[PDB]
Amino acid sequence: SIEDLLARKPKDLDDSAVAAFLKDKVVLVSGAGGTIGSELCKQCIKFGAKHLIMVDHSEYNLYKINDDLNLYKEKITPILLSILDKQSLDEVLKTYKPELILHAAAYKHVPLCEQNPHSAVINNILGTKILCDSAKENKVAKFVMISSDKAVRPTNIMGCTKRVCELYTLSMSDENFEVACVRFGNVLGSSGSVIPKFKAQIANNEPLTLTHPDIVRYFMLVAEAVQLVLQAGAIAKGGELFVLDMGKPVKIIDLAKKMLLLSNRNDLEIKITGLRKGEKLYEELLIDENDAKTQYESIFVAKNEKVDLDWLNKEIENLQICEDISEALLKIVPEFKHNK
Amino acid sequence: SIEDLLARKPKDLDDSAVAAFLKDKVVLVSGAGGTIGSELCKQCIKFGAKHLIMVDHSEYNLYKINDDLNLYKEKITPILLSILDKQSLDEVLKTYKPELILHAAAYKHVPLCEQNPHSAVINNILGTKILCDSAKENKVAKFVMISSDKAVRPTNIMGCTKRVCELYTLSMSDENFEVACVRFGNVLGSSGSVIPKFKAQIANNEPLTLTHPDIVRYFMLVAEAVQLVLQAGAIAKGGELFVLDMGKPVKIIDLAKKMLLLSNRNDLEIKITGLRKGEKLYEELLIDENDAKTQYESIFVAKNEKVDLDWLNKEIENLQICEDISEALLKIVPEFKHN
Ligand SMILES: NC(=O)c1ccc[n+]([C@@H]2O[C@H](COP(=O)([O-])OP(=O)(O)OC[C@H]3O[C@@H](n4cnc5c(N)ncnc54)[C@H](O)[C@@H]3O)[C@@H](O)[C@H]2O)c1
Ligand SMILES: NC(=O)c1ccc[n+]([C@@H]2O[C@H](COP(=O)([O-])OP(=O)(O)OC[C@H]3O[C@@H](n4cnc5c(N)ncnc54)[C@H](O)[C@@H]3O)[C@@H](O)[C@H]2O)c1
Ligand SMILES: O=c1ccn([C@@H]2O[C@H](COP(=O)(O)OP(=O)(O)O)[C@@H](O)[C@H]2O)c(=O)[nH]1
Ligand SMILES: O=c1ccn([C@@H]2O[C@H](COP(=O)(O)OP(=O)(O)O)[C@@H](O)[C@H]2O)c(=O)[nH]1
Ligand code: NA
Ligand code: NA
Ligand code: NA
Ligand code: NA
Repeated sequence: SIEDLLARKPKDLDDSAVAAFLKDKVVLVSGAGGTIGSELCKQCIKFGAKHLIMVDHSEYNLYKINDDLNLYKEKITPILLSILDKQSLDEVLKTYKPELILHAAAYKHVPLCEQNPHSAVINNILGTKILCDSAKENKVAKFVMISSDKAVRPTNIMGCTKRVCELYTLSMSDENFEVACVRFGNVLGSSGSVIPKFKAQIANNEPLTLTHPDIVRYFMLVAEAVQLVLQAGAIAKGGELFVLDMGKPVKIIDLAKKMLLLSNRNDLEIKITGLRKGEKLYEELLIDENDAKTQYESIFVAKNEKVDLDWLNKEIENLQICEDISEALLKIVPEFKHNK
Repeated sequence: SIEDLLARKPKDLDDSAVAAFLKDKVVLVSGAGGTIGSELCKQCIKFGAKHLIMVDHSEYNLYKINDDLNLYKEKITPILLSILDKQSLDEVLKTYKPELILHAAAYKHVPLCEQNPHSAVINNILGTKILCDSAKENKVAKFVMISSDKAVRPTNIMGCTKRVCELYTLSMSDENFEVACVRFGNVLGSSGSVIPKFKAQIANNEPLTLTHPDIVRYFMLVAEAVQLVLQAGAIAKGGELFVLDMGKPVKIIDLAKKMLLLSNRNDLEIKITGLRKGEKLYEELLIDENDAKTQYESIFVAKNEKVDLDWLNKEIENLQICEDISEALLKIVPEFKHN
């Protein structure tokens, strides 16, 4: 399949390192039923977590990961909950006392977030603030947030909200509460992504819709990305912004063309539809030449400075009441260049 | 297919009646990306709505229905929102001024709601209260809520929450704000349901897991149930609790056996796993012999009395903070017999 062809096959996957990090821990995964969250759940079981707390606001998604892990039902707890509900979230943290939170709950679709920028701010920034604050207050030892190459020099509301989340979480890290963020690019076959869209077009004998002939993304298999996230969490001392080596860029036109060749469906045309608001032709390359090496060739540490939380909390209040969210986000993230 | 065999094929589908009800309306669908919500969206387009406002808190589900309807993109607005967010929901209603709300946003899984009863109360009862209140304040003309046979003499948290939602919405109905609730049974192949589960077990060479050899449900195709919901909505004058004729009961063991037969995997076993907390062996038959007929053989009107809204609002405030949710629900719904 094209998945196999575009897998990274990282040479530095380290099962025993992840087992050492997770064995007998109580771990809470937010967004547990999502593409990334579900794989985080599966790997928590694989690598020996004692008790997995699965938090998701989407009932089908929660149902499905809980069903997927039914052989391990005695050590998993499905919590149907939005992380915006601080009071209920606090009760969950007190009840189960997780030692690690893996935070994979967010809205990620660039077009939808352009159309719903207030909801993007509330779900992404306020949700992350509530979950991180509750974690620190309830003495969770370590907190790892999933981030995106879209957070790097963002051109869209979504990516900018994720950058604010990096700033907030990293600024909360201290010697009692270790936070790390891990940035990576596209996961092959993820919810609502290009590969399932192309599959559904080819099945239904429809032309493939390509945004631009030159567009490029970086790709990894979900199991590869998630295990590297966990390796990064395992080595983190707190305050690190990690970045993954995604390998070679893939032109989406070559992706489309290969899917057609593999489906034996060269009868179909590829139609160009146009670059959408907020959308990059080439996402940013994640690893900077001055980033720090780790013991894993696929994982580097990027520079980040803490911001003052009094300032950032005030800006996060402003985001909730302001007339112009794009303008308000630019106050927090000076590198934001909104592609309207 | 198993779906074809169990379809109701109601003889009283009426496309022109639904078109007359929906043509050139601004319609908002809550839960727009869900199994029922998505079909409501599709039918709103089919039957001539001017503008469809799609509200859903699940990004993939919203993404998917918006994509499914991409040929109609100029007439649809995807709103990524929980109906619990009153301030933002009010802004949406004030902006788009829908004349009809079709309310299909809820949590429905009986086991998950037994395990998360506070979330079932908040999402189902408070969400419905927020949406219904906002609708009435923003002069929405008509409000139609999807309900369930699980709401009838409920034995589980989920179904009891739905019954409270009926009582609330129907009690809000008045001369200017017409409410209808429509009860029906299982939709064939809905999200997270038995047919997809059995398909996945067969595909992975696994025994089918059957709750109880005698268990039965009533079934309809989603397009059938939704079109009948819309016919009921069209005829509603306000205050009606409608029920659909689901046809004959289906034993889930027969469903399981037919799926094995249809897949030529009679090699697979059917394992009995047991009745779950809150679960009924036979759901209630929806049509009572004293229900009123309508012009559609498939739609009847059940008796319902309004409750005092001051009392019910107080009870709903308590449900949000109480430790004894099962007991508290029993005070609101005296017919609740929690299994
Ligand atoms: N999919 C990718 O290619 C990719 C790549 C790199 C980074 N990421 C990042 O990973 C994160 C998740 O991506 P995904 O692909 O898993 O998306 P997803 O939508 O499949 O998963 C997110 C999950 O979080 C849940 N959720 C959302 N908001 C919530 C809330 N308030 N409370 C509780 N649960 C909530 C959702 O229901 C869903 O199950 C995003 O921030 C995204 O930018 C994704
Ligand atoms: N067999 C059936 O599926 C069936 C039969 C009869 C009645 N019903 C009733 O119909 C309703 C929906 O069932 P379904 O099968 O479509 O379930 P579903 O989970 O597929 O759809 C519900 C949709 O509502 C959304 N949603 C949930 N809470 C929300 C919130 N607070 N704000 C915004 N969006 C929200 C979800 O994301 C989802 O897309 C439930 O009350 C159910 O009991 C279902
Ligand atoms: O119908 C589509 C959907 C996506 N893409 C492109 O494929 C890549 C991956 O898009 P996806 O939605 O999968 O994720 P994103 O990169 O926005 O997170 C991007 O370059 C898109 O422009 C495309 O050509 N056609
Ligand atoms: O793995 C399963 C799942 C469901 N059921 C039964 O199938 C029927 C339909 O269950 P579903 O989850 O589809 O919907 P529900 O009736 O709970 O809304 C009920 O009698 C369930 O007990 C079953 O026997 N095995
Ligand atoms: Na999966
Ligand atoms: Na469990
Ligand atoms: Na007709
Ligand atoms: Na569908």
